[PDB]
Amino acid sequence: DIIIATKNGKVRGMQLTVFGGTVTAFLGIPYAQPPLGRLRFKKPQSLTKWSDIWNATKYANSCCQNIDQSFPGFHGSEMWNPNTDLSEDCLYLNVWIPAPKPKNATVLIWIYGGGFQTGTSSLHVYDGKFLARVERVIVVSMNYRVGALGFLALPGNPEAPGNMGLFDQQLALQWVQKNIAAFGGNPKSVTLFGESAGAASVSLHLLSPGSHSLFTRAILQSGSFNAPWAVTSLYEARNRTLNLAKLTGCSRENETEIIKCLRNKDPQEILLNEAFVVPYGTPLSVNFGPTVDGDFLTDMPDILLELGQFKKTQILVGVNKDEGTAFLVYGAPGFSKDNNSIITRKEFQEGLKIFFPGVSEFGKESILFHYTDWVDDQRPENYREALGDVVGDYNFICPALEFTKKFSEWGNNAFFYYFEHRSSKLPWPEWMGVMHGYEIEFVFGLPLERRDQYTKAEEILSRSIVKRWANFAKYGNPQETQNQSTSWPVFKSTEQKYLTLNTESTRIMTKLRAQQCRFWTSFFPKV
Ligand SMILES: *[C@@H]1O[C@H](CO[C@@H]2O[C@@H](C)[C@@H](O)[C@@H](O)[C@@H]2O)[C@@H](O[C@@H]2O[C@H](CO)[C@@H](O)[C@H](O)[C@H]2NC(C)=O)[C@H](O)[C@H]1NC(C)=O
Ligand SMILES: *[C@@H]1O[C@H](CO[C@@H]2O[C@@H](C)[C@@H](O)[C@@H](O)[C@@H]2O)[C@@H](O[C@@H]2O[C@H](CO)[C@@H](O)[C@H](O)[C@H]2NC(C)=O)[C@H](O)[C@H]1NC(C)=O
Ligand SMILES: COc1cccc(CN(CCCc2ccccc2F)C2CCC2)c1OCc1ccccc1
Ligand SMILES: *[C@@H]1O[C@H](CO[C@@H]2O[C@@H](C)[C@@H](O)[C@@H](O)[C@@H]2O)[C@@H](O)[C@H](O)[C@H]1NC(C)=O
Ligand SMILES: *[C@@H]1O[C@H](CO[C@@H]2O[C@@H](C)[C@@H](O)[C@@H](O)[C@@H]2O)[C@@H](O)[C@H](O)[C@H]1NC(C)=O
Ligand SMILES: CC(=O)N[C@H]1[C@H]([C@H](O)[C@H](O)CO)O[C@@](O)(C(=O)O)C[C@@H]1O
Ligand SMILES: *[C@@H]1O[C@H](CO)[C@@H](O)[C@H](O)[C@H]1NC(C)=O
Ligand SMILES: *[C@@H]1O[C@H](CO)[C@@H](O)[C@H](O)[C@H]1NC(C)=O
Repeated sequence: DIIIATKNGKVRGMQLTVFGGTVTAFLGIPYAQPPLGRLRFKKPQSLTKWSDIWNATKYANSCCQNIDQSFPGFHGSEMWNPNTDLSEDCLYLNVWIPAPKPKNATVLIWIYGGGFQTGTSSLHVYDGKFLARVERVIVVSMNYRVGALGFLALPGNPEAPGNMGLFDQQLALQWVQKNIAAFGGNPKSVTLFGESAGAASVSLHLLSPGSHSLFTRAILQSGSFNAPWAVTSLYEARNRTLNLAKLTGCSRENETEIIKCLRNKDPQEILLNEAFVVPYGTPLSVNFGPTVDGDFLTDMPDILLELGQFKKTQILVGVNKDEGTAFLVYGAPGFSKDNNSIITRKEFQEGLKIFFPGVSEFGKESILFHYTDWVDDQRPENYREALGDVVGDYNFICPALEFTKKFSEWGNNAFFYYFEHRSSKLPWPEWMGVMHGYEIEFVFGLPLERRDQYTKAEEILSRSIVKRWANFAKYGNPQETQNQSTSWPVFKSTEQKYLTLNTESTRIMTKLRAQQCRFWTSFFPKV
């Protein structure tokens, strides 16, 4: 039996048999007052001490959220749906500590993505037992509130100040600071890592002064705050807060009387109306996301980044080869996971209207023009691949490259990767390629389990990625120093060197998607 005394009381874990060893898992430790009742929409409140032994032996409730419903019974979509009951009582975290209990272990804190509307730490691909077993790090992940319940914004109003889900994360990082030494972990050596909105959350913790002393280093997988979906304007946030209020009959003049009204609505009512607070949505709609609240985020983050206002430390950033393809079957015409999705010029143009709804005819033409200079006009995948690249380059790749360029210009080591391996078990079809979110299982070492239908080649890539991630967390340097590996050069804004991750040859290349990103990062913001 392993009992750990934390600052709020004792917690009991379990023993896990991993790779002929043992990992101690503490699943579902609370880290805040359940944000229920008058606490809904408010910042997370301090948890009151308990005197019992808190049994932390199962994942806790996931936070209320809308479920991906487009492919019932399809593991490709349903692996991302919550695998514990939804509840507003969901401010819990998990700890995986090596066995034997470490002395001063570097800590890895995972922050899941999910477009700031969905996600949960209990997902199978976020299982930290492998990292704990194989690299003797401690892995922490936390649930944080999502959708309006986590990011409804009434700027200045403590009743709905905005960024609650980010403050959830922050309280969790605080919990690691105050308590992770008791589990054998080193609070002076904490690496946040996160994917998609998780990565955008990580990048915002780099900007938020209240976070600067709660972690050491940062890893950003397929996401950053400067991505177009990542920050809700203080303008849009009001229109959306109001539209939600109208949709639920909660419109008041006294803005607080609106919040108190929205507090008597049942979670399902708020979830049903979240989709309609925007008039024109897209598969990447983040209806309720981070805002410039003046608290967690003191100014608009493009300005903070541009003017060097962030935690000076090492960052590891990267993206996948086909980030965009996943979103094409959530709305784009002529697309389907169940055929090869050969689309016409006309289907591609209509696809731009789906993904850039409030964008001028000229802007849509400008996207078409830049992405339809075919190396072969008679290639029938041209338009299908072009739309995938359009969504991936605008929504993930080019913002992440720009974030890395800007961050590195203040003299910190940056490392950029380009993950181009299609999981051999990937349930989506091949035309979808190296999809958004499918590096995560390699980062977490799932292919290390040989009974899991991965190739030996995939086991080797995971083992190397895991080492590279762990050396980054422990030492700020994402090298594999023993098995004659390709050295991962720092990302400088001049040469812009990045490392390709794949089962074949790991190579050093320069200036990812250069032509494409100039369009998105310089031209397109003007339209
Ligand atoms: C700001 O919000 C208004 C209102 O949104 C409408 O009402 C909500 C409850 C919800 O059901 C939305 O889907 C509605 O659209 C937006 O005004 C609407 O705009 C659309 C087309 O742009 C139009 O068809 C509706 O009739 C309009 N409704 C009203 C009441 O004006 C407005 O577009 C939003 N602003 C921005 C910049 O998106
Ligand atoms: C690829 O499939 C899409 C999706 O349509 C559905 O999935 C197919 C596998 C099949 O079961 C269809 O019967 C389904 O409707 C096809 O898109 C549809 O195409 C028809 C005719 O062109 C059109 O009337 C519908 O509006 C389209 N629906 C959507 C959502 O796009 C597409 O034609 C298929 N393409 C190829 C190359 O196979
Ligand atoms: C930038 O991010 C997102 C922003 C907004 C909304 C979503 C979720 N989107 C479905 C996800 C499609 C998808 C992507 C990658 C892998 C598998 C997938 F099915 C909405 C449209 C209807 C539901 C965003 O994606 C969040 C996410 C991150 C990782 C893994 C899955 C989803
Ligand atoms: C907490 O757990 C205590 C210990 O029992 C443990 O849990 C069960 C499910 C088995 O896994 C067993 O082998 C473990 O030793 C319980 O005795 C206690 O009642 C529990 N307390 C609460 C509040 O749930
Ligand atoms: C644990 O180690 C502390 C020093 O931490 C070191 O510096 C940071 C930047 C990390 O990268 C980490 O890997 C290093 O070990 C000591 O100050 C502390 O006293 C030590 N305590 C115990 C109990 O080992
Ligand atoms: C959402 C929620 O509150 N779930 C609770 C579950 C289920 O309600 C029951 O298994 C019946 O479904 O029961 C517990 O007692 C348990 O089994 O540990 C506590 C847990 O929090
Ligand atoms: C709104 O109502 C609350 C109810 O307690 C009150 O405290 C607050 O002062 C009111 N503000 C305005 C501007 O009416
Ligand atoms: C390096 O090679 C050894 C065998 O010589 C293997 O056991 C180990 O897992 C490899 N490590 C990495 C990080 O690939």
